[PDB]
Amino acid sequence: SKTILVKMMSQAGTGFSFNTKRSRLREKLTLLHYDPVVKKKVLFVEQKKIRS
Amino acid sequence: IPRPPKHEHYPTPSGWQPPRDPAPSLPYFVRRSRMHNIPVYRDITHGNRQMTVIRKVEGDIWALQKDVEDFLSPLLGKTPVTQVNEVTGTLRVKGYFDQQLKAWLLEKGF
Amino acid sequence: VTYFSSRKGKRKTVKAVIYRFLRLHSGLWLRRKAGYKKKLWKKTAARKRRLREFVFCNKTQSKLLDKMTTSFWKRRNWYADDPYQKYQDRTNLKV
Amino acid sequence: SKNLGGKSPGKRFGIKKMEGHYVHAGNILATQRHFRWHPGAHVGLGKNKCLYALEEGVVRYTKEVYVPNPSNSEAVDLVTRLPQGAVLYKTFVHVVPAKPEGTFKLVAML
Amino acid sequence: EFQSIYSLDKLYPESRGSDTAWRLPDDAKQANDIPVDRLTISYCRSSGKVNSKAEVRFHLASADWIAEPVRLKLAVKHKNRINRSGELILTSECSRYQFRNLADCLQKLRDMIAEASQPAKEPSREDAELRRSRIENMNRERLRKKRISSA
Amino acid sequence: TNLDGHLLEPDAEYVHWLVTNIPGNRVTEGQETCPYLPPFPARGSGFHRFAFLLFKQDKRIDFSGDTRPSPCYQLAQRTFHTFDFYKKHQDAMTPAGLAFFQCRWDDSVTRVFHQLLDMREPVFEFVRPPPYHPKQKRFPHRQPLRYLDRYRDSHEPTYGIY
Amino acid sequence: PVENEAVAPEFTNRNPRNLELLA
Amino acid sequence: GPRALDLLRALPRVSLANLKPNPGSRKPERRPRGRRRGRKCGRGHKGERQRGTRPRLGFEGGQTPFYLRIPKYGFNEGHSFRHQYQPLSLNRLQYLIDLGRVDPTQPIDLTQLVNGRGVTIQPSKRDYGVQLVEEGADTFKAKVNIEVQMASELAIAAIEKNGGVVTTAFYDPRSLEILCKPVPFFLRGQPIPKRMLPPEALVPYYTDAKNRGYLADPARFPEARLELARKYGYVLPDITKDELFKMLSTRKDPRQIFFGLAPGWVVNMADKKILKPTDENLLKYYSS
RNA sequence: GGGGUGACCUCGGAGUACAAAAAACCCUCCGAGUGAUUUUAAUCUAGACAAACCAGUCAAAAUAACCAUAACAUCACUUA
RNA sequence: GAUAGCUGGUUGUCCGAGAAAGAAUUUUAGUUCAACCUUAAAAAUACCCCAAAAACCCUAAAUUCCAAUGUAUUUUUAAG
Ligand SMILES: [Mg+2]
Ligand SMILES: [Mg+2]
Ligand SMILES: [Mg+2]
Ligand SMILES: [Mg+2]
Ligand SMILES: [Mg+2]
Ligand SMILES: [Mg+2]
Ligand SMILES: [Mg+2]
Ligand SMILES: [Mg+2]
Ligand SMILES: [Mg+2]
Ligand SMILES: [Mg+2]
Ligand SMILES: [Mg+2]
Ligand SMILES: [Mg+2]
Ligand SMILES: [Mg+2]
Ligand SMILES: [Mg+2]
Ligand SMILES: [Mg+2]
Ligand SMILES: [Mg+2]
Ligand SMILES: [Mg+2]
Ligand SMILES: [Mg+2]
Ligand SMILES: [Mg+2]
Ligand SMILES: [Mg+2]
Repeated sequence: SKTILVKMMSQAGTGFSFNTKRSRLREKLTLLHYDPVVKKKVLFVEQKKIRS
Repeated sequence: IPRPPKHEHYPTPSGWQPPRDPAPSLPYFVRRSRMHNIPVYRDITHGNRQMTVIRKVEGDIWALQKDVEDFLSPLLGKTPVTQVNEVTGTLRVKGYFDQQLKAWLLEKGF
Repeated sequence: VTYFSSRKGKRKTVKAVIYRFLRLHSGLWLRRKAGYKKKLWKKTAARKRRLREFVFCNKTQSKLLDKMTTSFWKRRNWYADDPYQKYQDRTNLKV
Repeated sequence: SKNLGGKSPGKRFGIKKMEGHYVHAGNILATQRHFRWHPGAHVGLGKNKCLYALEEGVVRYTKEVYVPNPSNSEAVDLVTRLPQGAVLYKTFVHVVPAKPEGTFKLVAML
Repeated sequence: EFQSIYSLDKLYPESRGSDTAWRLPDDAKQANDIPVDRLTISYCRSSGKVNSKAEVRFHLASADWIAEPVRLKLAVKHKNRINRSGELILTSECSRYQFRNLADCLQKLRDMIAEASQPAKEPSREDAELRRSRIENMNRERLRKKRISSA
Repeated sequence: TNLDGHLLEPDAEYVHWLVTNIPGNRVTEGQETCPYLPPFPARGSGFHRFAFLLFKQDKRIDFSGDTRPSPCYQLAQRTFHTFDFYKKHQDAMTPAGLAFFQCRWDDSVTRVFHQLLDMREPVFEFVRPPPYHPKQKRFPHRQPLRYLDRYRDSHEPTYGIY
Repeated sequence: PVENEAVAPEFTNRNPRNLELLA
Repeated sequence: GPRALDLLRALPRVSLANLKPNPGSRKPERRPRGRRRGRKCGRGHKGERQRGTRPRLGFEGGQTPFYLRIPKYGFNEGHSFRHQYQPLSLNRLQYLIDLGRVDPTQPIDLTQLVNGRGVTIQPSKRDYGVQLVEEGADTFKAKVNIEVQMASELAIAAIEKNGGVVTTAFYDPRSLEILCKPVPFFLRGQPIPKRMLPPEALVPYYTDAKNRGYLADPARFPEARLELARKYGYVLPDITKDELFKMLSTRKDPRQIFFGLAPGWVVNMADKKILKPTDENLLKYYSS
């Protein structure tokens, strides 16, 4: 059960990405994170994959 | 170094003040510096030893030492520690008393 | 450290210390925390803030850096809009 | 040979401030692996079971009754399994504040 | 007497005389607000923190450089800083320079004058500090609601 | 009696309305020793306590020492000590009624201070003790850069000789 | 000066409910 | 007074045979000789320390050193290209004027300050002139025509309140050396060069009226002066009605270094002469 | 407990090390080099633990968004 | 005048104080920090320390922190 490291960018337009661990057998990750640029609860979608 | 101009009111806005015209009757004279300032400096040694140096003294330096101890005793409640370099004409008080000694010498007219 | 150079006979300085350190005029040395850019996804926000925070050096490391630097780096610098100009001096140090 | 990994330093888990020590706000009173000392008045609880002072005062150590949280299932079960005369007691650490909250100073007599 | 291509006269031909930078354009500002000559300014240098408190006193009722509704709004809102002799008093202690302290007092006076001169003021109040007072007023009127004639 | 509000003495209290020798329930018929004075709590120090104490007595108590004048606007004369008052009148008086309330500053206390008391309104403030900082070290090991700001006297650049 | 103008800047409020009401 | 001179009468002649330094001025050197200071002579037993082969300073015995484990960060990055400005407090300026080192009756410049020993400019250390601070703005009572490179709003206001003139000019390193030490430049044998313009990083500072830039529009100076006066609560004095208005309003050409001199002149100080160029190309190059 | 062969090299828990802390052996035993789930868990700053240094740990107040009453992510001996 | 963490040697007198090892390290034949110690300088508390206080199944010698008291020592600063 190997994990994956994915970088997710904000959807509020401002450039803000954060990396998180995810399961390989899972679909594209989409969460609700906190963006300090707009200071709001913003939807974050999986953009890139960094580490296995 | 140009001599200081004569002003209509003393002390000057920068706090400077010339000596009195006649010399006081004290058995010692604290000669002004080459920049017409009072030769009362502060010194630091070993990073924690703070002293105050009175330089350019001509005359009975022991009388000046006695006057300095009598002036600094009521401020500290005890006789301050002093060193008298007679061959140099220098007083060295243990502590930072530069501003107070400058004001005292100004009141004494030096 | 080259205590006596071969061309001028002067004392040289190591460039690593000037590349990764900052000397305030009061004698203190400022540095960055080691590892503040490595594996930020694995660390807690508090640990990340601790790593991002600047830090000072102790007396032995400060004396070592003073020995490794020349007198050109221990001068008084009056920079235009210097952030550390307020920290260049020391106040209320009752030693 | 067969036994490996037994080398590990001590975590310095102990009591920092004893009874009677005048502490300040934020001072860690005691660190622990398991709950040995429980926080009382003006004593916070870190996520590592460490105890720090929330006010500036004198540290005290008392033996006091233990009423657990009604959500902590293990503790509630132990409580309901205790006999009719049993009362759980624990060692609590408190900080008795010495400085007052503030004073009323006259700022302007208009 | 020397001149060059980058001289001020050749750079800005609109102003060529040497006295154009030293004029007093009184026509630009004819309102003449804050007549500092009519204000009582005092300085108290407290050292030992070192700070120079600046105190600006002026009679509000005798202040004729402001309109009557503005003066009434000042006397209503800022009555907490009005002396019993009618002298409105402002105080500054931020900076160690009496220049900056006086500037702060004058800016406070400007803000007060503007707030009392603009008619679009809605008088907005906070909530974190006002909810307690609101609940206390409600709980005291719950007892005050007794209706019995007396006196 | 006003328990909090005496500016000079902490252990003393103020009088606001003292009326003795009440026949039965008719309070207006009894002679008022101290005329009524409105509450005047300071602006800063708020929430003073004002207590109405009702004592039942046996004899017709007469006293010339506790009497107040008709204006009675002097704070030195309006200084009470209920302990000494009850020690003086302990033979006949016995407390039977009590009603106390809280009172803070409002827009009428300035009027009471200026017109009645002939004073300037004193304004107080709830100040807090200064924050504690350890003894400043020569070489603060591994401390943030803001360590030097905790011991700064003023946030103003000071050029010594320059 | 005015005999009533004595202030004693250290004002002591012995009311145990004072700070509780002031929050 | 000096009783030592009277004491010297009874003492014998002072010669080279009786001369002693001050007690404590000469700590005697000690050599590895004898029972105490011999026998390994303060070096210790075997190893690297007695044989003089211990490693360098930053070395810690193979462990990754402290001066190499800390990550590189920009602290002195580009330090040799940061413009430096020696601070001059209004307190120090008033001290100089009151002691007579500089005269308020003449336009005060960097040359006058270095002559009065008020500031020391090291142009080889990337110093770009003198900046004005306001440490003594409360007790400043001098009316001077000051010429600095940078100034603070408070210092400018404190000077205007007395009724002076503040101006921020620019000097590239060569012109700064020439302005600080003019006599060593006049003894060099070279014509006075032109004053280079400030770079793009400093152009918005010197073309601004709030900073009293020497390249700023002189039409916006009274407006900025009135704004400063109405902000700091002081009446702006009528500067044009002063008896020294010419000295207060005297200016330097943005290509000019000294007062009265011109780019291209050779000052022959031996014969007290000023050689001026007459060639058309020389004049065009020196006036461009 | 000479080297060679064999074994080990970093981190955590228990005993040695009985009650503040620390404490070694090629001493006796367990383990780790991660999984699962959603509450996706911020900025700034007093004061402290621990420590040769590098590193590791807590944390009051103040700030933006959610109940207008919590936010220390939880569990797997949680310590690694 | 290669280089040696390795061996050997290292030249007058007297006086003062005076050190047996915790951590890293191709490191355990060596170095660099810490803890001790030397030389100066600033200070004020320093050891001894009765109560009281320091965990839960059983647990000894005794420890930690503290008044008083008996002494004068201790902590920081600069060189090491
Ligand atoms: Mg010196
Ligand atoms: Mg173990
Ligand atoms: Mg170990
Ligand atoms: Mg030697
Ligand atoms: Mg030698
Ligand atoms: Mg020897
Ligand atoms: Mg021998
Ligand atoms: Mg040996
Ligand atoms: Mg050896
Ligand atoms: Mg040997
Ligand atoms: Mg290695
Ligand atoms: Mg310089
Ligand atoms: Mg063997
Ligand atoms: Mg093998
Ligand atoms: Mg510790
Ligand atoms: Mg909080
Ligand atoms: Mg050799
Ligand atoms: Mg070796
Ligand atoms: Mg005991
Ligand atoms: Mg003790």
